Amino acid sequence: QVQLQESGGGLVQPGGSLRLSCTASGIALHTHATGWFRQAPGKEREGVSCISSGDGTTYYEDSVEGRFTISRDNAKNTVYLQMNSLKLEDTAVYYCAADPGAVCHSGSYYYTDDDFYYRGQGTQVTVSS
Amino acid sequence: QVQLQESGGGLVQPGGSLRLSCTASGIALHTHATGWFRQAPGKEREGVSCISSGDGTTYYEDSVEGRFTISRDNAKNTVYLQMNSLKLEDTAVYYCAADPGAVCHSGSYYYTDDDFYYRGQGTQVTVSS
Amino acid sequence: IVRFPNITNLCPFDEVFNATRFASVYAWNRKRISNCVADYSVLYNFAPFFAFKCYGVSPTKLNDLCFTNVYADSFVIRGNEVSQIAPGQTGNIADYNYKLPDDFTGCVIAWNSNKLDSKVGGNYNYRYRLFRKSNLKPFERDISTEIYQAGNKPCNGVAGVNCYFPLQSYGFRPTYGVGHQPYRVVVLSFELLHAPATVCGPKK
Amino acid sequence: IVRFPNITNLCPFDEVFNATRFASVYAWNRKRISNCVADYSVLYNFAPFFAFKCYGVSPTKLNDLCFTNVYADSFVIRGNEVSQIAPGQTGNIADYNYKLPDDFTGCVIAWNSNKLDSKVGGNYNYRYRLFRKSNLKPFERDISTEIYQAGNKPCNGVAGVNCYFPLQSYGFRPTYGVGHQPYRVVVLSFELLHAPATVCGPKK
Repeated sequence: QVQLQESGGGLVQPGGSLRLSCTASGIALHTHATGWFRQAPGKEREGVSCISSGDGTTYYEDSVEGRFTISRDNAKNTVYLQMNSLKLEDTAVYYCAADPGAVCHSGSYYYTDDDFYYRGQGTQVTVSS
Repeated sequence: QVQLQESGGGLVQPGGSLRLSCTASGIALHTHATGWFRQAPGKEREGVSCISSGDGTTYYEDSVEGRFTISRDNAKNTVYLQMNSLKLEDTAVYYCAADPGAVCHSGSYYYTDDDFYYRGQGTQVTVSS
Repeated sequence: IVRFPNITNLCPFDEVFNATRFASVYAWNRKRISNCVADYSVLYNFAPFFAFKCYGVSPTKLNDLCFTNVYADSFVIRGNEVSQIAPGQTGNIADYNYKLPDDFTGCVIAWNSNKLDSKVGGNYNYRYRLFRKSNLKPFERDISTEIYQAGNKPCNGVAGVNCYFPLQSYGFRPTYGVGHQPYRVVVLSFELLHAPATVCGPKK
Repeated sequence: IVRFPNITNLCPFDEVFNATRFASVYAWNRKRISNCVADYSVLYNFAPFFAFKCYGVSPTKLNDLCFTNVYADSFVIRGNEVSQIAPGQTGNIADYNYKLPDDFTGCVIAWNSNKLDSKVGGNYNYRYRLFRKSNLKPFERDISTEIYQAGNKPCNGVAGVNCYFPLQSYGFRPTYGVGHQPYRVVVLSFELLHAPATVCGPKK
């Protein structure tokens, strides 16, 4: 019975910023590796970011470098996605996921192949108007 | 000390098209956020448009939307208000102004609040038959 | 450990974190905290901190390891620019205003300051540097305000088109979005065990 | 003259090294080997072993010596945690899962098993324990699965923040690097000349 619960999202105007939060009930962070994926309407899901288990090497995708940041606080057992300078084609739904081990980029592997064991319900962000 | 200069106006008919030019000398656009305001006789001033930062995220108001198109070129540093298919009540004087930061609806603030820095001198327009 | 439990000079953290007004990014003030005992407990009971981040030293073990010549510097930036105050990053602030060394040990602190460094109608005082010729070496302060030539036409000291001032002010208003309030940032910097230690603190 | 007693069979060393599946580290299997002849030559013709390190005996001399109460236990770990299976070592496995005594007389055998104990999409049948109240004394098996309380808030009601499940699974995927691929480990322990012998090997 491990749930991952998300908070954030809403109606943000381009040039704005949010902070998405993913909280783990059963499992603990700094032992798992959590990441963010996103789904657009009519499109397939793609990765956004990854943090590893110990300390944390932060891995970002080719669309969101320099704009987004990922940060993990182990006191409240939360992981945080600070999104900055949102353009119009960022309208999507965001999922947080967790997988045991230092899973993202170990050997000839990378986290864009979505096979994470824990998932979430998702929150909707909307950058328009 | 920093001066911003307008050009345009004249004797036009309904349905005419002209290209207002606000030229900035001291400060640069695509980092400041410019917009246009007008003052009809016997009325209170209101905005016409607002370009934010460098991306370009055009705003229009309800009384003016559907007829004006705002544009900016970064080589000559002169924001352009392309006017199309006007009516007879658009007789006023147009002022351009630029305020640092992405001022066009950066949250709970809308640029109708005219505490707006670098006010210009303006150009008079007449539309009549 | 005689008159009081020693503890004479308490280190001047209180005037640095709590001050009447901070300086801009291009003119960041800098302190020379030395010759005292460093109580790394008073910073926690200050504010609900927005960022508490550092490498090479862990937040619970600053008490039981010690060093000398700790440096503290302060400025205020935009909310969407806090991520650039870190080693190896790039941006406007991280390249033109304030640069950290790649091998940096020291703790960076940020908290929101809408209610103090913002006002109705714009607080047109806090500025930042926007153009320059080249990049910046780590830990440098540049003050000089001269014209910048961006085009092929050479511009003189008279302000004109294609030549611009390097300084623009954050227009701070209380009704902005989250990434656009002021965030006061203080950065600590210190070396680990390569010199005669001067500041160590009471205990662990 | 040399005299050794009558013994029939040849020890189940092929049975413990060649098996369908091993056991997790938190519940390592243990087998008692007795009343057989221990010819340690079926070990060499098995695999190109990643590590064959013996403590207290030298790897060529185990045929022409003998002993009592030889013990065989097996489990599966990853690449970088092989060095933790040693006396006087610390780590996640060594302190919480499998602890060896400082004065250890035996051999440690490990080899790669990426082709067998890994599958596409992750193999989640090999677990290891993260949390206990204290450390682990040597040769203790801890199978109990109860919620560990990490915070000050007493989490009686199970599955909440700061009350964690004690078991985490290894994520084994075939395309990993060598440091995270599974490794089958078999550790032999025996006692040298303080008790009557029960297993000896080559008779003459």
